[PDB]
Amino acid sequence: IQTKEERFNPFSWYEEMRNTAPVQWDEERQVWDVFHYDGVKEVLEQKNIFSSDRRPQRQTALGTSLINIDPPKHAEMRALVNKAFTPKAMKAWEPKIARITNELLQEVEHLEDIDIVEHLSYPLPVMVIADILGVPIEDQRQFKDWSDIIVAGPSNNERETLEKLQQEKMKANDELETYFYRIIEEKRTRPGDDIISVLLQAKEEGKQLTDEEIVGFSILLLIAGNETTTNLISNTIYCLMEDKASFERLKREKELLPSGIEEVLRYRSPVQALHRIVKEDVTLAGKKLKAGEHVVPWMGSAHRDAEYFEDPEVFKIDRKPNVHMAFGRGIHFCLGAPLARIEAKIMLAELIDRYPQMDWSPSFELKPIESTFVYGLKELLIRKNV
Ligand code: HEM
Ligand SMILES: C[C@]12C[C@H](O)[C@H]3[C@@H](CCC4=CC(=O)CC[C@@]43C)[C@@H]1CC[C@@H]2C(=O)CO
Repeated sequence: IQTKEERFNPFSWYEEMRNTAPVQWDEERQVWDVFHYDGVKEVLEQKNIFSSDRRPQRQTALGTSLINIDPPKHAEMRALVNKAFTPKAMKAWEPKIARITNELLQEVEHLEDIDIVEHLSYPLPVMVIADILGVPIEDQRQFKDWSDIIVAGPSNNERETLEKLQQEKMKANDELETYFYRIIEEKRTRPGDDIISVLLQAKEEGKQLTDEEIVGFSILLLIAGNETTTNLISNTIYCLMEDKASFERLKREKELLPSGIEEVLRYRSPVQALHRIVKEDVTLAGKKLKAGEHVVPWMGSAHRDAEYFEDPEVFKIDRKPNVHMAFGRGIHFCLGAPLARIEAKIMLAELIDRYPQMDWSPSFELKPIESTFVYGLKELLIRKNV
């Protein structure tokens, strides 16, 4: 067993491992775990040693996307989309984000008790991402189900359990792919002000990319639009409700909201760990990793490392410095980080401004997402207390 509460609070385990053997082979899971900050940093910076190429027996469109390719192909692909996602590119989206936020809040103005997740932190980012891709938000419910399947972790360690899930992932990949091949066809005919059109335009003009590659990137963004920022927002609310002294201070000092969001990214990171494959034999903190072995750098553990974060187990909305790796580190550093920060800020500032006396509803229950790829809650019932 591990109860819900232990699953959502892995930090005692991380600490134990950090202070004994921060690099260690786990026989059961067949991976090298990496728990200390310097190890996580080294694994993620050393792109030519710790590969992001995840080989399966048929590769997917997702397997050709940015997150799963090594240099020199990675730099070429990322080059085609970088300009579209800079901080300054994304400041253009602020007034859109603020309107979606207000529209969502208006829709539940009549409820005294609301689910932060279902009504606010989940819809806002998929509505943004559907506008960015140029796909219809009327398909939101398919998007969510496909995306939850893809990031889903198994309920047990049994094999008829894992193999059923693998199957359900392959089926979701297929349907996602065929969805986006249709979209592509539609856009070749009727382009729009979206990034699928923009990549088709770059393709017609002779940039080196396949239609499968456009599908793969579109899927990556879709899943990102369903499965990351939602948890940053919800987890922030969770942290502020857990520690009311932080919440009371934030309300007095609004300018601390960005710093507080960075301290959620550290303290309750939406992504706890990543995966790499050893390309060639390497020693990492005195351990000898072999070609072809898998490695799991735990950013969630690194973020609690005392050598880099004074009083690590303490949530400090004003924490400085805060050099966390919640978006990764190195060439695969999250493309969406500017968007995620601005979505989170705008939504959280408005929530806090409207409901300063908010607290857990009598119906609240801790329900962690069953996933190793994402870290968050499935629901978060709050009472407004107006
Ligand atoms: C708080 C929200 C988010 C968190 C915590 C997060 C986390 C991450 C992390 C840790 C990586 C590194 C992957 C690796 O090294 O293997 C990553 C990559 C990536 N993320 Fe995010 N993400 C978030 C939101 C977003 C959003 C909204 C987008 C949508 C544009 C996005 C798009 C991407 C892409 C396209 C990559 C691959 C970049 C590359 O390989 O060059 N992320 N993200
Ligand atoms: C889950 C995967 C890794 C990781 O989880 C991805 C996810 C797609 C959505 C996404 C957007 C981000 O900004 C952070 C990581 C992440 C949330 C990917 C879908 C297939 C991939 C794998 O399954 C590799 O095994």
